[PDB]
Amino acid sequence: MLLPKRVKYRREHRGKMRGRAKGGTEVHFGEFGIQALEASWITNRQIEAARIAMTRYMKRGGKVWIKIFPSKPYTAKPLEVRMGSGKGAPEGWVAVVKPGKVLFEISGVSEEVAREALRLASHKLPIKTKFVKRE
Amino acid sequence: AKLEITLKRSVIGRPEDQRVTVRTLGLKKTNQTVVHEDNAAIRGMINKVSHLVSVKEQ
Amino acid sequence: KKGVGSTKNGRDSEAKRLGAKRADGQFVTGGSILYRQRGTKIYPGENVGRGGDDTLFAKIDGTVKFERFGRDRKKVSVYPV
RNA sequence: CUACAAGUAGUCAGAGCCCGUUAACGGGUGAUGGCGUGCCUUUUGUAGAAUGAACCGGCGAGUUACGAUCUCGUGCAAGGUU
RNA sequence: AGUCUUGGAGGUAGAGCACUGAUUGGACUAGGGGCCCGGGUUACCGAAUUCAGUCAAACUCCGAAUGCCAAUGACUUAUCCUUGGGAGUCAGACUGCGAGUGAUAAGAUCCGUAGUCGAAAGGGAAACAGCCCAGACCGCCAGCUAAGGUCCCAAAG
RNA sequence: GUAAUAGCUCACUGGUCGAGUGACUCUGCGCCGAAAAUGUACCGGGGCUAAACGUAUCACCGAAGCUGCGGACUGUUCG
RNA sequence: CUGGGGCGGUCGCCUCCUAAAAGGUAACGGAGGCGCCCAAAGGUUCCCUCAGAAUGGUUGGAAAUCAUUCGCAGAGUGUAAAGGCACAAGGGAGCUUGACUGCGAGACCUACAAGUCGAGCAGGGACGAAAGUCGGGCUUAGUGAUCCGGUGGUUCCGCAUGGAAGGGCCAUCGCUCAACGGAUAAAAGCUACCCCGGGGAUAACAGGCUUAUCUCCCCCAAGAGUCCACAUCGACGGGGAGGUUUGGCACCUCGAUGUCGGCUCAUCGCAUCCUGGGGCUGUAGUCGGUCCCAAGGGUUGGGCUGUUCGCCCAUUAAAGCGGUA
RNA sequence: UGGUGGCGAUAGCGAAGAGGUCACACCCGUUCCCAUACCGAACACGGAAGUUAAGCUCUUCAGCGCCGAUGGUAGUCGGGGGUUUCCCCCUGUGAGAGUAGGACGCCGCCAA
Repeated sequence: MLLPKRVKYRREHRGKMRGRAKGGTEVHFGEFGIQALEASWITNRQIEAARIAMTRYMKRGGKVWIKIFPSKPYTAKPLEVRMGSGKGAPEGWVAVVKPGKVLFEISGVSEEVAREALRLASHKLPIKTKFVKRE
Repeated sequence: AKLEITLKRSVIGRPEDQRVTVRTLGLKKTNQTVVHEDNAAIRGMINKVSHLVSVKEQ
Repeated sequence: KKGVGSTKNGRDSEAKRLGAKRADGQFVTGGSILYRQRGTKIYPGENVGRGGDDTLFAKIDGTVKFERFGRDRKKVSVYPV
C-alpha cells in the first residue's frame, strides 16, 4: 500500500484523463512489460495486488519495475450526509493513467512466464491492457 | 472580380458573431443572393462562416 | 440525519483590476495610467513614470509602445508626434 | 344524421339528403378521412393528477383634490402672472 | 459593428523538469556495521553525488489556438453617444463545451461560454418546453428545398 | 493411476497415407455474459434477412423556410 | 446565510488557486493571513552584495567567529501569500524629518458611497558640489458612515443695538456599531393551549433521477480442500444487474396525495421453499450439497411483543424472497 | 590601443597561446586632502624604479551555457459525427521537446 510520505495539499481536484500519456510509453528498464489501452485511476491496493500476484507466480523472478506511483489523493465524504459543508476527507491514494502508458515491467524471466504474470495482474486491474516488449 | 453569396442554411441556433457577419454581408433571409467583390476581407468572412453559405464567383 | 461543518476556507480578497489599461499604438493623454501591477512585471521607459503602487503612467501625451529590456524583461514607452 | 363504434367534441376536406338568401364561388345537416390534450392564474416549465369558476344575468377594481416635474399646445416675452 | 492587415499585453491547454514539492530503478559512495591483524576484507546496511526515468490546480526553462485591447487604411454594414420622460426585471430551466462540490452519480448544485425555451408557432425526433431543421401580416387546391425520410400504417426508391 | 509400487498414457522416434496445416499481430460486423414485478413492452406498429449495416451515385417526398400571384400595414428614399 | 429548519460554522479586509492565457466571475470550494509595526525598519547622499558547501585551523563541539576558492541568488526583502528586486527595492555609514502646506491637468476602478495613481505649479525646507530625489515605508491588508458630543484655532454669524450664550468653517478626539454600508443610546426565551397570511419558491410519507449504501450475479485465482484451484469454499483485487434498504437531489402534490402494524381481498415477477425434470459431486445406499430448466398449483397454527422483524413450542412436502402509494 | 555608448550571452563560461616603447594596468611610499567599525587592501594623495605574469587586448575551439530553423506530432478556434468519466472525421492554425545548423561578437563617436 504505497504512500507519498509528504504532500503540500491533502485535497486536490480530481482532474481529467484526456489524451495519451506523456512518457513511460515503452519498456526500457525491463524486457517484457504491460501497457494500458484506456484511462483510469488506479489505487495502491490494486497495484500491490498485481505486484504480489506476479511475484507469487514468479517466486524468484528477476525484477519488476512498476512505473507509477499513486501521488494523487482522493476524498470521500462520510456516509449518509447531505451535500456541502466543506470538502470530504481524504480516503486513499491514486495514480492517474493515460493510455499508451506502461505500468509494470519484467526482466530476468522468459516471455511466457512474463505474459502469464502480466495476465494475472491485468485481471486484478480494471482496465484493458496489452503485452509489450522492448525494441 | 465579383461573386454571389447565398444562405444555404439558417442562423437560428448560431452565435451572434457569425450571425452579425451574415447581417453585415446584407443577408436577412435564407436563399438570399448577394453580390460582392473578390476582396480578401470578404473572403476571410465567408471563411469564418463557410457552413451557412454557398458561393458562386461570377 | 447527521451533522457536520467547519470548512474554514471560505474567503478571498476583492479583485483588483490589474493589467494593462491602454494598448500599443493607442493615443494617450498626460497622466493616464497604462498598466496596474504589483512590483514590476513591466518597467517604465521614455516619458513614462512609476508610482508608489508600482503603477505606470504617461507623463505626456503620445502613443504607447511596448518593448523588451533586452532579454526576459519588458518595457513601455510613450512617443509623441 | 345516428345503435362495430372509442377521441377537449371542433376545424379542414367531403359524398348524400333538405332548402332557397341582405343573391353570392348560397344556406342546414352532416356518413367517412386527416389534424388536434379546454380557459384563467401562477410557474423554469401546467392538458395538467396545481389553483378558480355549476350555469345565466346584473353589480364589481388604478380615480379625485392639492402640490411637484416632463412633454405637447396656446398667449406674452427679459417680462410673465395674479 | 463585422472582416482583412499590423502591433501589443496576457502565461491557460499542451509540453517540460531549469525552481519548489512528490516519486522509480541503477552506479559510485561518505558513514555505520559484521569479519581478520592503527589498519585489511566484505556487494550487511548506506548519506550525498551521479545516470536514466515518471508526476503537479495552488511548480515553470517554454508556450499556442481562441478571445481581449488599439492604429491604419480597404470592403461591407447601420447602429452608436448624450440629455430627458416612462417601465418591467433581480425564483430561471435544459442542451453542448470548459471547471468545481459530489462518488469525474443525479432531470443534482454552483460558475463561465454559445444556443433554445422563457417570451416562438411550424416540420422531424412515435408522443415529448429546452434536441435537429427553421422563424408565422393575410390569403391561394402553385412550385424548389432543409432536417428527416421513400414496403404498408404514411407522400415519396 | 498406486500407500509405495505396479499399470495406463504422453513428449519424442520410425512406418502407412498422400495436400495444405499451424502459431501470431491489427482490423470490420457479430455471440455469450443478460433477471422484476396491471400486458407483448428498448424498432412507434405491422412486419423486414433486406424494408438492417458500411461506402458511393442519382431521383423523389418533405415546413407557416424560400420563391411565385394577389391584398393590408409600417418604415426609408424619391405615387 | 443555510442543498428544509434548528444546533454547529461564518458575517468586514488582504494574498493565491479554482479563473477556462485581458479584466471580471460563484459555492457551508481549497490554503493562509489583518484589526499592526519602525522616530528608525522613513527621506537623501555615499558605500557593497547574500545563503550554503569543501579545506585549514584552541575553547570550537555537526553547527559560532575565522581566512580560504566554489559560488544569479538556494539568502534577504518588519509581517501571510503572490508579484517583484542583486544597475538594488536587499545590507552598512553620515546628515536629517518631504511620515510637509495649498493644490492638481489627466487617468484607473466603480451602481452609489467611496477607493487608487498622478506629472506639474507655488511656498518653504532636508540631503547632495551638481544634476537631481523626497508629499512615508518593496507593492498589495492593518480599518467604518452619518447624527451626537468634546478639544484647539478662526479679518464668519450672532434675532432692536454693544457684548454674550450658542452656532458655522478649519484641524482633531471619542464605536470590535465584529451581524464590520452600521435599523434604536437602550433589549433574552417557551408555546404541545395557539392564531392569521403564504408556499410545494422549502422539510416528514409515497412517487421520480441517481444507486454511494443494500441485495444478487460474475471475472482472475492464490490458497483451504490429505494429494487436487474450480465437489464445495474463495483471500488481496476487479466488473456488472436490480431498484425491495439506509440514503443523496428537491422534480408534482401544503386552495390537504392520511402516515406503521393487523383483517378481508387478491394480483404480478422469479433471483424457486415444496412438488416435477436433469448435470456434476469430496454422489456407496437412505439423506444430501451445488448448478441448470421450470412460476402450474401449494407455501400452517400458536405464545411474547402495538409491532414489522425476531425468539420460542408443536407441525408440515414445504412453512419462499419481493413489487403493486 | 585607450576612453565612452548602443544591440536579447549568436556578446557569455571554460581550455590553449601571443603583446605592453607609447597607452591601460600591476606596482612604490603616506607629508599633506581624505580614508579606513582594523589598516594607505579599497578610497584619496603624490611617484614612476620594474612587470607582462594578473587585469586588458588579439588569436584559435563548439567541452558547458546561449541562439535556432524545416518537417512531423500534441493541443486548438470553427464545422460535423460517435459505442460520450471519452474518442473520431474535415478546412485552417500550430507549439514545446528533439534535431539540422549558427555562434567564442556586431555597430557607433572621441583621443595618439
